[PDB]
Amino acid sequence: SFVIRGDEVRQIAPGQTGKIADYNYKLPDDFTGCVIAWNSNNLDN
Amino acid sequence: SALGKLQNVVNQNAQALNTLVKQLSSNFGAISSVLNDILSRLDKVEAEVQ
Repeated sequence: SFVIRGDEVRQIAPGQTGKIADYNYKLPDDFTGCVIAWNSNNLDN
Repeated sequence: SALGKLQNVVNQNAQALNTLVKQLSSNFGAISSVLNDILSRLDKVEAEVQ
């Protein structure tokens, strides 16, 4: 668990590409799991 | 023309091997029949389907 900008949420998948998927948090190609995300704007920061 | 029985063995062997190599050029519905195109043009989750 972590926080990101709203546009980055689309990168959290097996085989995705982008700055977060390259340099911060990457899944394996055979991932077995769930990805959950929400617009926590009230954290703003 | 007498040796047609033996010449047919040579022709059938050649015809079958040429057909097996020709079939490398076919797409089979993939975006290209050249494997390095697919690997260089697509991200892995798309490339594996092709």
